[PDB]
Amino acid sequence: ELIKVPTIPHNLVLIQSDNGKHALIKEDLGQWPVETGISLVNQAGVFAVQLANKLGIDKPFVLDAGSNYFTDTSFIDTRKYCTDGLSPREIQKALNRQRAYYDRPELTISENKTLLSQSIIYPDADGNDVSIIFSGAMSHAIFTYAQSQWNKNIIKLDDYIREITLTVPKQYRPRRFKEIEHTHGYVYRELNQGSLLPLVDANLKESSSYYFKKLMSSISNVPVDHVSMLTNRLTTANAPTVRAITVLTCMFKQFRIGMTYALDPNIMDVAAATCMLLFRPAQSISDEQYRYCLQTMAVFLTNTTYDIVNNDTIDVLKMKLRNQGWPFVERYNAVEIDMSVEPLRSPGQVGRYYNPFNIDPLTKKHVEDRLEEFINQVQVGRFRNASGNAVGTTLAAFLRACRDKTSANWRGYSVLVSRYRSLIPNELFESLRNISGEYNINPQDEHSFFFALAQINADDEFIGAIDKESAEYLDEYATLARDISNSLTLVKAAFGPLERTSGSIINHANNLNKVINHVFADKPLISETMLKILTIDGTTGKDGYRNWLDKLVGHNYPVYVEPVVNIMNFISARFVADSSYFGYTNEIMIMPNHINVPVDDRFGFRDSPFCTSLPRTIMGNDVRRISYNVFSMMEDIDDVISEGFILYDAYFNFSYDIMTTDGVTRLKEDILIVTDTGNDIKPIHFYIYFENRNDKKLRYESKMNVSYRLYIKTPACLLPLSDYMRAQHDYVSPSSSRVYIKDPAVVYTRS
Amino acid sequence: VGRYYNPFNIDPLTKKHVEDRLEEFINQVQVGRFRNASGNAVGTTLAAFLRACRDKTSANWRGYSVLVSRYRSLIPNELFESLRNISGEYNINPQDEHSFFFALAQINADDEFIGAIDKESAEYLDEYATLARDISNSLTLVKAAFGPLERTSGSIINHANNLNKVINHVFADKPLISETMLKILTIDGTTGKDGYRNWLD
Amino acid sequence: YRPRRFKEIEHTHGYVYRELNQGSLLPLVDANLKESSSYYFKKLMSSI
Amino acid sequence: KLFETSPFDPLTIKNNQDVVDKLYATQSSSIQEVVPTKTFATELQFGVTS
Repeated sequence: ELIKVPTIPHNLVLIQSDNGKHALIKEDLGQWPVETGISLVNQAGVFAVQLANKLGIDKPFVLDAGSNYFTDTSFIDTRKYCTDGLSPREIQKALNRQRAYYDRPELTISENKTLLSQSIIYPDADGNDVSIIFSGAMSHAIFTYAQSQWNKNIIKLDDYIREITLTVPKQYRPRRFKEIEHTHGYVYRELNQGSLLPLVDANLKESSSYYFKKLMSSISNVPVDHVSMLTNRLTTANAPTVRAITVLTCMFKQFRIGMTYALDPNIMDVAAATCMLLFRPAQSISDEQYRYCLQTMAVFLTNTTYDIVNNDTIDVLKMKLRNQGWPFVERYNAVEIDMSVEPLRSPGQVGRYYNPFNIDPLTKKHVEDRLEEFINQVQVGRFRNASGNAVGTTLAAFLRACRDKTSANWRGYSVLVSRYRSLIPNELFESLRNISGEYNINPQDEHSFFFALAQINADDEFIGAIDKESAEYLDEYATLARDISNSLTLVKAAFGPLERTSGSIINHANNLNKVINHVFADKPLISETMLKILTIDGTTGKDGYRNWLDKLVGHNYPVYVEPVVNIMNFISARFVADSSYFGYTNEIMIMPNHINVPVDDRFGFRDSPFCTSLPRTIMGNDVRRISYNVFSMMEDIDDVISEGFILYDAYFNFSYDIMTTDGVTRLKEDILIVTDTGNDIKPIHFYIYFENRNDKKLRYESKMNVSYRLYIKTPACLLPLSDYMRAQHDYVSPSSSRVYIKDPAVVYTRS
Repeated sequence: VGRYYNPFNIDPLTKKHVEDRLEEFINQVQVGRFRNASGNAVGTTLAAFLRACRDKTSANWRGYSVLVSRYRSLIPNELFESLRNISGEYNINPQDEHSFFFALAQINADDEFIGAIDKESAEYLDEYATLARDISNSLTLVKAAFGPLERTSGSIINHANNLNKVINHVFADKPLISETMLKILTIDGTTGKDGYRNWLD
Repeated sequence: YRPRRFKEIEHTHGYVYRELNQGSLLPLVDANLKESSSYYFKKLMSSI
Repeated sequence: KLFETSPFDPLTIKNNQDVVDKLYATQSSSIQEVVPTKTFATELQFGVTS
């Protein structure tokens, strides 16, 4: 849901002396500690999220500031006066006091009116309202950039409908939006689809097992409405399980199924083998299973042994069976039916599914046009004996019962396959495979399934249950895609390549544990859905994630850069680039008091510790530069510090408070501490006072009491009061006529 | 500087098994027929066990690779070159070998490492320098106190055993000498009379 | 790396006693280590 | 410590047979490449006695 921000964060404070001579404006973005010796960008990212939270730009938002205005009492003035930002009255008072010190005339009525009308709200052509207010530079830059990133995912409702119009079926009642929604409706949606392939490819067995078991639990709940050996073995105990396998074979591509026969085949095993080859897709039967089925029929019908046909090829087995009089030696490809709509999570793609029982939808019969002729062949065949025709007649009668059952019930099963197929995306259709053979069919269950085929009843309860599953599947896929993106970003930033050295292996293992322990603390980064996928093999979810992350190192998978990543990258870059805004610097200078160094005189400070830039040369000679590590290790620091130097190669955190009175500008603590181990710089805190230029006591105190001074570059947050026009910044707020739709669904759930 | 075979035949660069056809090979076993001409579960059972062994091996090779590195860090150089002269064959029961791989235990040493430094291994290896100084000091003192040694009567085993007792008595103020000499005799004496002769040499 | 400094008096009138003999481990390991290796290995696995 | 349990205390051995007997006694503490059990004999002959 979009957040509607009422006010603009300006972060401006006005500091003025008691005399009124000097005033300044400061941005207060806070103090952020920086540690030396480690990467600055890595610390910047952590501080970027906190800064975004402070400014209120972490979550998607729009600005509602067009109602924050008033109107002047003058009849000529019809302008709108914005109430956001630093108030122009405060600047007027600060300027008012400054003129009092200088014995100058007060601000005139015309000059007052110009100043008090600097903050205005006016509308543009598009209907948006732009507010011109006094605000800090860094806050304006970050806030405006965040607006640009979030507005990319705000589109008109009619634009959203066009994107998803190819995924809406024809069994759902269209939703009538109100007239206001159609003209002024807007929705915030992310339209980028993330691939589930990285997780599926890395763990094919676990991903396949998870989805296969989920689908079977749903399908198994669908409502439905020599001869002695065949007739004594019928059981409908596992018919719901066989039914789910049938739907799975047709809804997927290459879902291999397997049957295991007994050591000594009988008429039931031959019946099951024939039913498998006749009424199941060829895409779901492997070559080895095809050979096993041919061998089983050859063993029984020809009265041979498994040893004789163990070395026989497919063509040889077909020749042997055809000579005896058995024509059922072929497997048949199923006929693919195209889905009426584009499948979910498959943009610009066409989905397809096999028609059950190898029934051609055009002819509404079996794909084998010789089926009736073949059954007559079996009925007049002499198998396993010299005469009697007991086996042929029994198999002919059993085959005819299966043929009528499949012809009557093909429409019902085709509807079931089509509805469950719409649940899975195209990537899962083409990638998931049956590994470990964790679903198999007993030969008795197969021939009982086709002899006692049950019609499919689609009650209102079943339709409602499936619609609930569709919502659950959509959320599950969306959650998985997000966690894949999060994992891919984490691996790229935190891991590198491996080497055949002990140090590299030790380094990788320690880093992997540190990452894993961090991502599972507090609220886990990874969702419970994928933890279920990785735990399905019995391993701990924490261990499974560690294994998956290691596999992902060095991937070339493309990851879409989302708006939140763009926002933090902007804040991180400005954190490094403009360090003075955030209270740290990379260079300080220590000089004796008798050395005159040029400083920043804009603010009227007494002995200002701020220089516009640290001088390159002092007294005609370049200033010495020493790194912090060498400085810490020095033993002759007394001799070096007598001439003054510049310290760099470290991140110096500093603080200051500007006092309105007049006094001796100094530091809270001493500059350095000398120990037998090394020398360090104590925490830096400046007490800055404004100067009266004629106080002899304070002039003497500054020259004689303090002997050494510390100089840093002038912080960019400070800005003299005279340059208050530099804080004038613009902000655009979208029109108030827009309506944001929380539920952008286009159809209802009813037949 | 040393070398060691990576555990479980895994290449760190590839992060997989050395054989590049393992996935194809396992699927071949699953759809195969073994030990019978008729159908059986031999192919499927072996495929399931092979997959579990492969998955554990890829999951836990990092911990065992670190373990070998830590163990070798404890061995000084002179000891390692001496141990390279010996050889042996270890016999493992088939039940133990399969149970070890099927029930592989994850090994973690994150708490043992401070950054990239293993404190316990560093201090343990440093103690060999103290032992090296003690060995040299003890041998020189015995040679000075007891000059060339002669055996007019008795056995070599009795000659060396009784000499150690006199060393303990003569150097009772410094018990380290006898302790160090008995350490060398313990290693040498496992071979018997020939080992005792080497100690005297 | 450098050593930490001592007191002022210790750096002017300071004296220490030291021995430079590093020694060697060869006498301990110059033997037929076949029989004793198994016992050494058991201690090695017990160190970690 | 080179050994957690010494193979044999040298002061207690008097001859070669003493070393082998002690080594057999303390072999459980070592990492045996073969773990002993009952022995299998494939040859046995009995000579005539007095």
